[PDB]
Amino acid sequence: AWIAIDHNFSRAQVLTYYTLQLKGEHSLHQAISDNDWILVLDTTGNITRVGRILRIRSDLETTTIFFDRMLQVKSVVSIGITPFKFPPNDRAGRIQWTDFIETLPKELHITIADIPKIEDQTYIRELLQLAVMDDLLGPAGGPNELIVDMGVRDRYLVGKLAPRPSSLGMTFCVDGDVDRVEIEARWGRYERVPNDEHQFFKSNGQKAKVWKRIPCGGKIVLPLIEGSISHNAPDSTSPEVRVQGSIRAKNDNGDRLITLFLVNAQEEPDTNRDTAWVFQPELIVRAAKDAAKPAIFRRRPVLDADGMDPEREALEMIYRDRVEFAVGHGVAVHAEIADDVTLATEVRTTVMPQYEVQATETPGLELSDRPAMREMVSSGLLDMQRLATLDIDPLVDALSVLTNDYATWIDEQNLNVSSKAKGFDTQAQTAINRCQEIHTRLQEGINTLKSNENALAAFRFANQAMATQRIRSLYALAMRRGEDVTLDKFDVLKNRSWRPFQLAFLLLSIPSLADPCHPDRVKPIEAYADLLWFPTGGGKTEAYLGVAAFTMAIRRMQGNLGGYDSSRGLTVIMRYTLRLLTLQQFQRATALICAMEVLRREALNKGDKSLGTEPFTIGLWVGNKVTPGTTEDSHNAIEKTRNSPVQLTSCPWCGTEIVPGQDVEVKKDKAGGRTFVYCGDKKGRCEFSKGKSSTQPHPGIPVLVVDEEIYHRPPTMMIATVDKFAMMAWRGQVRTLFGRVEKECERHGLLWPGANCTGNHQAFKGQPSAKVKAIPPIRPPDLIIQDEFHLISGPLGTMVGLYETAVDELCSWTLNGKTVKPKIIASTATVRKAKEQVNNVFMRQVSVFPPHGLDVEDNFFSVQRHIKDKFGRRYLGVCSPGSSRPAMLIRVYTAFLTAAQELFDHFGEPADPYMTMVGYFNSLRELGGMKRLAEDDVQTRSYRVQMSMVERPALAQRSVNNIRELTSRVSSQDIPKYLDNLEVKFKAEFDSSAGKYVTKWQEGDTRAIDVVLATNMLSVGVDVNRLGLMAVNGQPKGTAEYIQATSRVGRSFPGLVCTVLTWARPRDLSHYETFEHYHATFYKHVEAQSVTPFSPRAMDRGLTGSLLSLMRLKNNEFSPNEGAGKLDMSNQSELAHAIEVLATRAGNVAEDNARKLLAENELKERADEWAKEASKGGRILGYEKRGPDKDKTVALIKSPGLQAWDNWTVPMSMREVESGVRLIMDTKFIKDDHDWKP
Amino acid sequence: NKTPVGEVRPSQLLWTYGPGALIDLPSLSVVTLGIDRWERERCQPIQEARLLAAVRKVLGPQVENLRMPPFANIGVPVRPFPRWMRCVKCGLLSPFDDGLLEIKEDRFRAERTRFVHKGCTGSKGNLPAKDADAVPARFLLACRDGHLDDFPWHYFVHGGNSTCKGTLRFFESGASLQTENLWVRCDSCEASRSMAHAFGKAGKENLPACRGRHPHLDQFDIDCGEEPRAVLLGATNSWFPITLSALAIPQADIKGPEWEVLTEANPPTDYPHFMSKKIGTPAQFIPYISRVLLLERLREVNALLGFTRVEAPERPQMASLARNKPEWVPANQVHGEGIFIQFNEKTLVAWESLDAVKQVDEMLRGGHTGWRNSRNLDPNEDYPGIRYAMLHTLSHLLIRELALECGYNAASIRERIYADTSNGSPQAGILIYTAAADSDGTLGGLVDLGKPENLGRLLVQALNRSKICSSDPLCSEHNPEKDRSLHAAACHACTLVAETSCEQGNRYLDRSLLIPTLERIHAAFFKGF
DNA sequence: TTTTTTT
Ligand SMILES: Nc1ncnc2c1ncn2[C@@H]1O[C@H](COP(=O)(O)OP(=O)(O)O)[C@@H](O)[C@H]1O
Repeated sequence: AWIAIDHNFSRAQVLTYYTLQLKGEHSLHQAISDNDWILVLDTTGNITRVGRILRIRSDLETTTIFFDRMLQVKSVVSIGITPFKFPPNDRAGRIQWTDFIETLPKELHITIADIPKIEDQTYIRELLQLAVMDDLLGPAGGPNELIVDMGVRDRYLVGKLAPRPSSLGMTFCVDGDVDRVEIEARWGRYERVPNDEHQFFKSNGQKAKVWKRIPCGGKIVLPLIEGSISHNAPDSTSPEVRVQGSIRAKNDNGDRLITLFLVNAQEEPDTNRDTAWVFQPELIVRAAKDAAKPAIFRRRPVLDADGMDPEREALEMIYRDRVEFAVGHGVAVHAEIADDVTLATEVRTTVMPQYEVQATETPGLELSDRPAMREMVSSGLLDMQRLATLDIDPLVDALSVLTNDYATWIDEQNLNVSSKAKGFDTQAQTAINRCQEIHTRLQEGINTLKSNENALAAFRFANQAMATQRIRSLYALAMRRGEDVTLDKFDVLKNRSWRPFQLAFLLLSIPSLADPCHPDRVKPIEAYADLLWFPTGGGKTEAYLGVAAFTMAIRRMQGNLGGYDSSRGLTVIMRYTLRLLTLQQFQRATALICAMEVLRREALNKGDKSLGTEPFTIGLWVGNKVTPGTTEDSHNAIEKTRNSPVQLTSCPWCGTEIVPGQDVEVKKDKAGGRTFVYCGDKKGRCEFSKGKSSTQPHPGIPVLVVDEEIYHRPPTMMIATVDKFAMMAWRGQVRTLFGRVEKECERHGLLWPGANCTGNHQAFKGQPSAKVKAIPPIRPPDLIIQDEFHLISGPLGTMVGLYETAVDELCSWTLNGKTVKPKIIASTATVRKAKEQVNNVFMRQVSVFPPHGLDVEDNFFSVQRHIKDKFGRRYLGVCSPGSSRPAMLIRVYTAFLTAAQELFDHFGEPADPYMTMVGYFNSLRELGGMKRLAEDDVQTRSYRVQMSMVERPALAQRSVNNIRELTSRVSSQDIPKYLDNLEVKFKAEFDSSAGKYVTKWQEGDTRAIDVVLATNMLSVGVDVNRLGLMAVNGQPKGTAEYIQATSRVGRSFPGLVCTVLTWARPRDLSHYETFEHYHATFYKHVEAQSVTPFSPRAMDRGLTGSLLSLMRLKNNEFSPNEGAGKLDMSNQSELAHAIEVLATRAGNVAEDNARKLLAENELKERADEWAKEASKGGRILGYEKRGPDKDKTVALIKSPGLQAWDNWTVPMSMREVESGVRLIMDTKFIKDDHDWKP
Repeated sequence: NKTPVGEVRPSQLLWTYGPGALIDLPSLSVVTLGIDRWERERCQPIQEARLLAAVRKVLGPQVENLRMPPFANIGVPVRPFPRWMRCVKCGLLSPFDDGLLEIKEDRFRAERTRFVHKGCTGSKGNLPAKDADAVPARFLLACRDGHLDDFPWHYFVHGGNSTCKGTLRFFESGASLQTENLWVRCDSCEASRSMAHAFGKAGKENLPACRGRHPHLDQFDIDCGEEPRAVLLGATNSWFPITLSALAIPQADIKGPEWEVLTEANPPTDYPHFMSKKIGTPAQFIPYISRVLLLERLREVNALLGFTRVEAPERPQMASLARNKPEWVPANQVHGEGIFIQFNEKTLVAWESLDAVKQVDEMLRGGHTGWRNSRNLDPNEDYPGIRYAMLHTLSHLLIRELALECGYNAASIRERIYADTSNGSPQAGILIYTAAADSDGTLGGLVDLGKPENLGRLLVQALNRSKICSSDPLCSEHNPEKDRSLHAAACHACTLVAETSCEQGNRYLDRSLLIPTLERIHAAFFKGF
C-alpha cells in the first residue's frame, strides 16, 4: 500500500483516466511492485482515486503505472480524518494495511470486493500495442535491464546496427533565416557480467551467462556552411560512432537541404562479438536554445517536371493542410507541427511507426451538426412509410428542405476563396461551379415529380417496397438464428428511414427514366453516365436498388409506345466480375423481388389493375459448373439427391429451412419443362408455401436458375457475370433477352429458329390442342448497372470495353424517328482519371456524385469526425533489413497470440475482438507454406513461452488447436455455417480460487477458432461484429485493394492493422520510408489505369467475336447453326451496316484516324475471308459440328487450344488463362549399396 | 503404381522447378525426373531454326527438335525427396522405405495426399495406435559439382561409423526464443548432439565426404573431390538454370542481325509478327536519344540447356539433362510487345574520354581480374566494357521505375542490352518487353507509356530517386578491387531486381556512371537531372 | 466440355 500525489503530467485524456505518472528514476521507487493498492491525493490534501497496479513502465526520468481496477472518490474529503501522514517531498510512502482496511468502509463506504473493473476497449487496444512493442523492440525490463541465459542479438528483432546495414539517416529542409541547429542522439549498449557478482544457476548448478545494459547519448551544435559535415562523436566513452552528412546550396525559394547519417564504426572482437553492436537508436533535431523562433522546418520541394492535370491540381488543393516535412533512409520519420500548419518545430526518426485514421459518417446525430439535418432527423421527414401517404404539396414542402440547405451551403462556400484558398483560386471556382450544377439537377427532379402522375405512383410504389423489404429482412435473420421474437418488435422508426445521399441520388435519377424523350437518352453527345463514389460501408447498394425498383414500376404504366410491348420482358441488367459476389448479391435482391410480388398480388385483389397481370421474376446467368444448363440435369440432380437447382438455403420471406429432396418439383419434359421451389412451412401460413401459391402463374419462390427456363420466359431482373456475355457468338438463342421475338407457343412460351417446338400440337394426355400465334416485339431493357468499376481496367477492362460495342447497340430502339439508348449507372470506391476510362469503355460523358467542395474533411453529405469524439483504425509497421520472412512471421504471430491471452486473463470477455486473428496473404503458395509453420512451430513456441529462464514480461501461456483456411476449397453448404462458426465467442467464467478468468468447455460444446487465413479476398458475406485484429503479409499490388481489405475489420469495435514489409522489394521499402505520410493522404496515391481497345493485340483476339456477336443476334437468316453459307449477294448488303458501326465506334473512341484506317482494313479482311468460304459448294457450311448432318458438315470457327491462333479463333471468356500441367508420382522402394566414409 | 499429386503452370517449367529441382508442395516435396523418361511423342514441336543453330552448336549436332511441355495418367513424372521424415506427435525420425511410414491418398482428389506414421503410440508407447501426420526433414547436404543427398544423421549422431540400430528423436532445445539450438537424441545408446556443429568452419571436422548422387537420374558417380556443404530445405541457392533465347526476325551471333534490323531507316512490315511505330522523342532528352521505336507485335522463344547447384554460372559445372547426349530440349514461346531506345554515338564517344570514366574503368577492370583468378580462369578475357555497365545500370533503374509508378508486377518485364563495340559496328541501345503471355500490359498497356509525354516523366522520376540510397555512406565508398566484387555502389536496396528479368545476373553495375553521387561527381552522363 | 482467379 503506497501513497502518491497527483500532478497531471500527461496530456492524452484516455491515458490520464487510467494511468499515473511519476518523475524520477524507478530506482527511487523500487519498493512499488505488481498487485499493490495505491491511493492518490491532490496538491491540497484531498483524497481522489484508488487503484490496483497491473504493470510498471520506466524511462530515464519518468515512470508510467497502469491499472486494472479503479474507483473515484467524488466528495471533497480532507486527509486529516485519516491517521495517515502527508506524502513528504511528493514521494511514495508506505500505508498501514490494517488502518487502510478499517478506513475503507468507515469514510469511503467501500470494500475490496466492491471495486469495479475497467471496461473501455481503447485502453485494451493500447495495452496490447505496448505489450507487442516491448517484445519486438525493447528494452523489456527498463533502462538497466538484465538478459539471462541467451545472446542479446537474437532476443530482439528490429532496430540494431552492426559493426563494420550499419547506418541510418534522414533528409529535411531548413529555413534560410537561421544559421545554427541542435542535434541529439541516443542508443543502448550491453556488457558481459563477470561470474562472482551474479547468482543465477542452471538446474544442475552451473553458472549462466548474464549481460547488463548501460545507456549512452549526447548533444552537439552544428553551424550551417555549404559543404560536407564534419565528423563528430556525441559520446566520449565510445569514440568510434559517427554522425555525418552534407549541406547543399540555396534553392530559388531560399531554403537549404540537409542530409544526415548515423554510422556505427566499431571493430569486431574475436570473443563476445555482441559488445560491438548498437541497439535502439534514435535521432532528434531541434532549433537552438537562444533562437528567436522555434519553427524553422519547411515543406520538402515539389520537384515539378513540366506536367499539368486539373485532377492532380485539385488533389493538391484539397490536401493542402497536411504537409510532408521529411523523408527517411532506412528508418521512418515523424514531425511535430506548430500552430501554423505549414511550419514544423522538431523532426525525429521512429523505428516502428504508428498512425490513426479518422472515420467518416453521415451527419444528423450529433449536437454540432447543421440545424437543417437535425430538424430533418427529428421531424421524421426521412421515413419511407410516411412519404407514401402525403399529398403533393406537403411532399414538395418536405423535399424542398434538402435543396434549400444545400443552396445555402454552396453560397457559404463561395466567400472563402479569397481567404482560405490562396494559390488555388482557379481550382476553387471550378469546384464551386459543379455544386450549382447538382443543385440545378435536384430542382429539375423535383419539377419532374410535380407535373407527372405516373412518376408519383412509381415513387410511392418504390417507397413502400423498400420499406417492406427493409423491415422484413431483419425478422428473417433473427428467425433463422433460433431467436424467439415476433414481428411487432421490428416495426420502429429507426429501422425504416432514409439516409440523405440515397434520397438525393434517387431524386437525381428520376427525370432520365420517367420520359424517354429527355435529351440525356436521345442524342449521342453529352450523354451523362452517373458515377457514384463513397467510403465502403455507406449504403450504395440500397441506393441503386431503389433506382432499380423505380425503373421497374414506371415501365408498366407508360403504355405501348412506338410499336413495342412494355407489359413484360427484361428491364435491368446487373453484372459483376467475381462469381462469389454474384452469389451474395442474389440473396439480397430476392427479398426486394418478393416484396414487389406481394405488393402486386394485393393490388390486383382490390380491383386495381394498373400493375398488370404478369409477375415479377429474377434470374441467375452464371457458368454451368454452378447452374444446370438443361432441365434433364435439373431432374437428375433431384433424383440423385433422394438416394444444382437449389441455390437458396433458407426462405427469404420467413426464414424457414429448405429441404432439397422434398421442396423441389420438376415438371415432366417431352420437349421442355419448368422447375419450381416451394417454402418449407409445413403448417402453411407463408405466402410462398405449397398450400397457397399453387393457383398463381408462377408458384413458389419467383427465381429462375435454369438457362433454358430463363430463355423461354425472360425475367424482370438478371444478375450475371461479365465472362458469360462472351457466349453470344456461340449460341443464338440469347436474342430473346434483347427482345428479338416474333412467335410464341401456348404450351411452352417464346420461340427461336431451330427450337424443338413449332407451336402446333395435337391433343395429348387430355390437354387441349393449340396452334402458333404471332406477337409484336418487346421493348429492350432500360437500365444497365456496373459495380466494382475500378476492377474494370487493364487486360480485363480492354475486352469488357471491346465487347460493349454490341451490348450498347442491341438495346437501341426507335421512337418517333429518334434513337433511344439505355441509362448507365456505375459505382466504385475510388476515382482516378475517370474521364478517359468512362469515355473508353462506355463512350459517355462522366458525372461524379457527390462533388468535392473546398475541403477533404467537410462536404454537405460526408463529415469526417475527430479522434476526440470517435475512435479510428490504427495502423502499425514492422520492417527489418536482412531477416527472412518466416523468422519475422513466427515471432509476430507468437507475440500477438500470447499477448491476447494475457489481456484475456485479467479483463475477461471485452478481450474477445482481439482473441481470434485474421491473416491476409498475397499468393496461394505462400499461404500453403505458412500453413505448415502455423501448425507446428507457432503452437510449440506458444506452449513454451513461460518455462525458460529468459524473462518475457507481458506474454502468457495459450494452447492453439483450431486453424481454418478460408479459400476456394470449401463447398457452399458449410460456408454460411463457417460464417456462423465465427459467431461464437470465447466463453469464460471467473475462477475465484485462482482469481482469473478461464475458458471451461462443457460436454460436446462448440470450440472457437484461433487462427483464420484468407486469400486475395475475404469472405465479405456479412458484417460480422467480432473481428477486430488483422495482419497483412506484404504490401498488395494496388492501393484500392489495400484500402478495401483492411476496412473489413474494426467496424463495431476499435481496430488494429499491422503490416509486415520486406526489405528487398521496392514497393515495401518505399512505403516503409514514407509510412506516416502515405496513410494520411490515401486518395492522392491511387495508381494509374488504362483501357485501350482497338490496339492491334486486342484486335487479333476480340474483333471476330464482336463482329459475329453483332451479326448473329440482329438478323433471322444468320441466327441458327445452318445460317452459314447463306451469305450471298442478295444478303451481303446487311454486313456493311455492322462493319460501319464497328468502325464508327472505333473512330469515336480512339479519336485518331490512324486507328480507324487499320480497323477498317482488318474488318474488310475478315469480311472477304467469310465471303470465300460460304461460296464453297458440295457441302453444308455450319458454325459448329452439331446435328445428324455432322457427317457432311464443316465448322467455320474454332475454340482456343493446342493449335496456333488464327483469324477465326473465338474466345469463350473475357480473361485469358493458361492451362496447367499435372504431376505423376512414382512410389517405389530404393535400396542402397553405398556407404559413408570419412 | 502411380498416382497424381498436384499441378503447376507450364511457364515455370523453364525458370523455377524442372529437372533436378525440389518442388515444395503443400504436403511433401518431390524431384522431377530426367527428360529421358518423358513422353517424347506428346510434346508439340516449336519451329525456330535460328535458335536451333545455336543449341546444336553448344550441345552437339545430334539434337533434333525443340518441344513444348506435355499436355488421367498423363503428366510430369516425379519422385519423393528427401527420404527422411519426422513424425510430429512422437518426434520419431526414420526413412520412408523402412516400412514405418505409409501413404494416405485419393486418386480423384489428389491434393489431400500426405504421409502418416502408421500406428503411432506416442513417445512412450502408451497412446492408442493411430496414424499421425508427419513432416519431411529440414536439412540436406549439397555439393558444388552438382551432387545432392540427404543429411547423414546416422554418421553425425554417433561421431562416425557405428553398430547401433536404435531410433532417433528430435527436440526444440527447450527454450522458445531459440531457433539456433536443436537436439538429436538416440533412444538406445542415449547419446546426444546439436545441429549447430554442422555449420561454420566446424562442418569440416565433423561432416563426411560427398557420395556422388544424382537423384533425378538415379545414379552414383565413382568419386567426387569437392568439399560438401550443409544446406537448409528450400534454400535459394539450391538450383540455378541455364537459358538461351532469341527473337523472331525476317530474313554468326544471335544479337547481331537484331541490331542490324532494328537500326534500318525503313523497318520491314511483311512478317505477320513484326510491326513498329516511330513516336517522337522527349524534349528534355534531345541531345542524348536519337530514335525511339515502339513495337506492337513481337515474338520470342526460349530454351533450357542445363543447371548448376550452388553458385551461379560464369563449362565443367553444368549438369546434364539425360544419361546420353540428349535428342531434344524443352522450349517455350511468348507473343508480346516491346520498346526500343537508341542513343547518340558522338555523345557517348565524347564522354568516354573523361578522366573519371577511365578511373572507374580501371577500378572495375582490377576487380574483374581479381574475381576471375579466384576460380582458376583466364583473367584477360570477357570484359564487356564500361558502356555496358552504364547501359546495364540505366536498364535496371528504368525497370524498377516501371513497377514503382504504374503498379505493375515485378516479374512481368524482361530486358536485353546491345553494347558490342569490337567488330567495327558499334552498338548503343536497350530493349524492354513483356515476359509472359498473361502478364500486365500485354493488351497494348506497355506501348501506351512510349508516348513522349510519359517516357520523359518516367526517366526524370527514375533519375531523381537514385541520388541517395538507403545505405548510402558505405554504398558509395565500396571498392570492387579490394574484395574482388563485380559491382560497385550498387547494393540490393537500390539496383537489383528479381532473377527472372536480369540478363547477366546482377553483375557490372555502377550508378555513379549516370548521376553525381556523394563521392564521384565528374563521371556522370546525365547532368542537372 | 465450358466458364473464371490469380503471379
Ligand atoms: N437506410 C438505411 N438505414 C440504416 N442502415 C442502412 C441503410 N442503408 C444501408 N444501411 C446499412 O449499410 C450496410 C450495407 O452497406 P452496403 O450498401 O452493403 O455498402 P456497399 O456500398 O459496400 O454496398 C448494412 O449493414 C445496413 O445496416
